[PDB]
Amino acid sequence: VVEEAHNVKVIGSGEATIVLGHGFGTDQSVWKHLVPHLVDDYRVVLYDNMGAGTTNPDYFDFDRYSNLEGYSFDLIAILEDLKIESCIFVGHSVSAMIGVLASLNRPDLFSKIVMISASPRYVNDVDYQGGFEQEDLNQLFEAIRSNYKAWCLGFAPLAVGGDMDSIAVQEFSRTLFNMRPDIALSVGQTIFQSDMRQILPFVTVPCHILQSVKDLAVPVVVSEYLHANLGCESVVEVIPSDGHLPQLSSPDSVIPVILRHIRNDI
Repeated sequence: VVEEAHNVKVIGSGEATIVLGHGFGTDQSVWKHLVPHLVDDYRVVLYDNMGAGTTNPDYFDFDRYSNLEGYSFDLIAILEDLKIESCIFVGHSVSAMIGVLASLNRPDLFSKIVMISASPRYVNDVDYQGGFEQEDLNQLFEAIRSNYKAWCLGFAPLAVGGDMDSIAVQEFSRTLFNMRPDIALSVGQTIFQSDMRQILPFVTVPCHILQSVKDLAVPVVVSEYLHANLGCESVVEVIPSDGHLPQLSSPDSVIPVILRHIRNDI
């Protein structure tokens, strides 16, 4: 039931397990360039977030997913269903915070978290640069509500970065448009208005903080904030790449960095 609902894939065998969680607007396909490099050394677990366009909209519980905790409960549920005692969790964008939240409730289930395009807060305040002013998010939400198709086409090149006519830009606008308009809007508001800064000192699981040097949703200062405030042992690596989904758009420069962080401990 959980396997089906979240399009769970298990590739490989053995104790050494790796779980990949995707960000907003995409699905497990964001991991296509990474997965080939993991299958020989790990049992690889892929799953889709409830609300992804690949999931049944009838299962999207608005109250359950009003806080990022709903997604954390789902992750723990997938780990328990698969009888996973321990894993390396790689979290892209929102999944990095979902992984961190899951590690608070279940530190036993994670030996390390590798974050990609992570942020605990997108909204700026006079002493915190998250990358977005509330007035701009208000305009972003109204554009999602006004015409979802036109928003997807406009937003995908900006979020992916690089050339506007690339395969990755085309892939992302398709996965964004796969979302049901009302779920996409509700999830967008939930993530963009989230605040995970207060939970950072309480993390015990080692964190590897990776991001593109140019990321529409993640200023470089966010990786330093996470590194300074996470209570766990952490390491930062700012990649010379452009884009929020760099594992998909710039694999040649991003995949080697991710592998180093998965393969080597702090």
